[PDB]
Parts: sequence; structure tokens; C-alpha cells
Amino acid sequence: EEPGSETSDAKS
Amino acid sequence: DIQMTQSPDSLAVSLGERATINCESSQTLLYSSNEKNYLAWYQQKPGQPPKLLISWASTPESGVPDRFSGSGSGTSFTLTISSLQAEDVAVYYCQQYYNSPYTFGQGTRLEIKRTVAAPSVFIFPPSDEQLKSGTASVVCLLNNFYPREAKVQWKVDNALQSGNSQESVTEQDSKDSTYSLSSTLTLSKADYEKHKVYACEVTHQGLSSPVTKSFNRGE
Amino acid sequence: QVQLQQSGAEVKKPGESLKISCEASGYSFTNYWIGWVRQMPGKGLEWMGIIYPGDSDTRYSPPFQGQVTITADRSITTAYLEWSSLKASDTAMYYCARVGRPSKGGWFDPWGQGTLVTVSSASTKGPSVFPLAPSSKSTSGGTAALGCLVKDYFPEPVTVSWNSGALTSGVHTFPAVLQSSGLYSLSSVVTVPSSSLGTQTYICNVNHKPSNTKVDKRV
Repeated sequence: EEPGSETSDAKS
Repeated sequence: DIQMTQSPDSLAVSLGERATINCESSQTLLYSSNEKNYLAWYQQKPGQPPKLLISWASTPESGVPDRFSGSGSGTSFTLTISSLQAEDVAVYYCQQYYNSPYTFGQGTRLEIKRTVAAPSVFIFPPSDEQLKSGTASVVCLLNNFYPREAKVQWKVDNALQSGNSQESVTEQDSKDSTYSLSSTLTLSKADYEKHKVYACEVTHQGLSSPVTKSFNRGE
Repeated sequence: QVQLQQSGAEVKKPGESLKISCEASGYSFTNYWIGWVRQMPGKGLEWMGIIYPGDSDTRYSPPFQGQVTITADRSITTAYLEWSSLKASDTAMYYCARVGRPSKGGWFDPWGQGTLVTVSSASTKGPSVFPLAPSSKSTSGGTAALGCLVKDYFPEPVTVSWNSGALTSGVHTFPAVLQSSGLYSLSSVVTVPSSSLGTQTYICNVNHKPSNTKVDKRV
């Protein structure tokens, strides 16, 4: 799909 | 869960020659949107923590020597050492950081390939001191050989032993690129004194036929 | 700059609990994922999981899901790895490592120096040091091998020197092997000219810190 490390794992 | 498969498990390259380490992912690590490959390479020297060499597949950390390059895309990646130097002997790991868990490859052990060298074989009876304690250890030393593969078989009054030996092998020697191996046969003290002939037979590429070093208990 | 200071080596009995720590400095502790990597003796890196101290969110790889717990303490910038009931196969090196870029997933950089965890039912015991005597007569004109068998200690590690450090050429000190009895054993060997056997004296110096055993063995 698209990388978890840029999405589900990304933080603010 | 993305699986990372490196090849080969172990790699022997002559000094000054090209070393190629492959890494294959079960899913693509290419993010089509930014065209980036979510793949890192690590180098781990013995006794030390891993060190990052390459991120984003094709991108070395600062200070990484120019003989290192990373290539590939999608599911197929390659770490290249253009000209292998002594300082490069290590285990190399790839790692995907596309989807958690950020799994590592299983590691590729890179060693120096040198000319075949046969072991020097030495056999050591149990010491009188140890004999005191109802334990006997018979030690067989294989010294300064290459490649690292070797077979030790223990014979006691010509009866082949199995299960009662343990081996240990050194790191590849930094100056001569050979290995050494130690094999310890464990017997009860009383068994040791029930038998007479103790022999370790060694098989290795560098030996034209297997060598036997023996002794007779009590000379 | 960035430092990841891990707690000291642990030696534990199976069934005990254990929490190891990694103290971070040099960056904003809550803006980076931070995690743990296991390396069992002689094997590869295994990504265990990571924690984002900004919101305590965690990720685990399946083999460690439900085995360990990773936490963090924002107030002391420290991350933790915890087992409820250690087993023997938890024996391994454990690296703490920070993800190499803030606020997102990715590779690990930098790494801590590691915490060695030994889980065994064995209790501390100093080694017995036995001579491995040369055997090869002084008038052979060749090379002789001799050594010391450092047998039956717990836990790791032992150090071996020869002639108090004046004998380093030709010395091989092998990695310890775990015997089936649960005690470690290793040999240190050295090759020397046979012609030196009658004149030169050879003494191995064995230190085992955890038992405060120091032994000099003449061979």
C-alpha cells in the first residue's frame, strides 16, 4: 500500500 | 509481516576483490509516491554494536568509505564493496523500515578468502590435576587453517564417539586470515582409565587425507 | 551529542523478572521512536519493538508480542524492556537503539552499547585451570602447542593472558562453550618453537571476576 513508517507510525 | 532474506549467509572474498551481498524482501519497499526504498544496511564487527552504513537503499552515511555502495529497488537490493579491504570483515544486515515490525535480514558474514591452509593438529591428554576430580577432558587443537569448515572425530580404543564432544572456533585471524578450532572430549575419569588409545581424526580441504593424532594413556 | 546508556550486564535465574534500562540524552526524548534489538549468542539481530515516549504508543514484532513489555519514563528520559518470567533462551545481548529520524518510523541510529543478559539455573563458580602440556620433545626442530583448560565456571566471562602479557604471538583463546551441565569451559592455547620447551617457562594467567578467582598455572 504505502509505508507504515510514514503513516501509522508517524507522529507530531 | 515483511520477511528479509539475505544471500549468501556467508561470503568469502579475496582482498581487493568485489564483494556482493544481496537482500530480498517479500514485499516491495518502494513507496511509489516519493520513489523511495525503505531499506537500510548495517555493519557489525565482532564485539561491537551494529553501525548504520546506508539508508534509503542508495545513500551512505557520512564517512562511509567510497568502496561501499548500495543499489537496487523494489524487492531486490545489493550492498557492494568494490574492493574488499581487511577492515571490512564483518556481518552485514539489511533492514526494511517500510512497515512495522522493521525486520532485519538474517545477516551475511563476510570473511577474507585466502589460499587453503591445512590445520596443524595437536592432541592433549587430561592432566593429572584434572584426573583427581572424577572428570577427564581430552582436547584436540586444529591450528591456523582455512577455510573454516573442518571435521573432528574422536576415537577411544577405535570406538567412534558421538555426543560427548564440544567444539569452539576463533574469529578469523587479523594477520593471517586463518581460523583455529578447539574440540574437547568429555569422559568420566573411570572411563578414561578403562581405555588406552585416544585419537582425534581431522578432515579438512587442505589435507590430502584425514590426519589422526593419537596418544596411549600412561604412555 | 546523542548517547544511549544501557544498564549493566544481568545474570538471572529462570522465572525471575527483569527490567533493563536505556538512558537517552542529546536529543528530544519524546520526538523519537526508541526500541530494542535482541542478539542471541552467535546469531543475528532481531527487531523486538519500539516505543514513542511522546504518547507511549508501542510496536512489537510477533515473536515478542506478549513476551516482553517496552515502556518509557519521560521524566528521566529512560526506556525499558521487561520480562515477567525469564527463561534460559532469553540469554542474549540486548541493544537499545533510537530510530534515526524524528517523529516517524525508520532505521536505527544510533545504537546503545548493549546489555548482556544471562539466564541460567547455575550459580556463580570459579574455574579450575588445568595445564595442556606441550608433549612434542625439545629436539624435534618444529613447533609445539601448549595451553590451559579453563573449565567449569559461571558466569561469563574469563580473561586469559600468557606470561603476564609478554606472550601474545601465536596465542589463541577460544570462545567459551556452555557445557550440558550448565557451566562454561574454554581453552587458551599457544604455539611456540619446540626448541624453547626446555628453557622458557610458560604460565597462563586466568581471571574470573564474578568469583574473584585469579589463577596462574604453570605449564
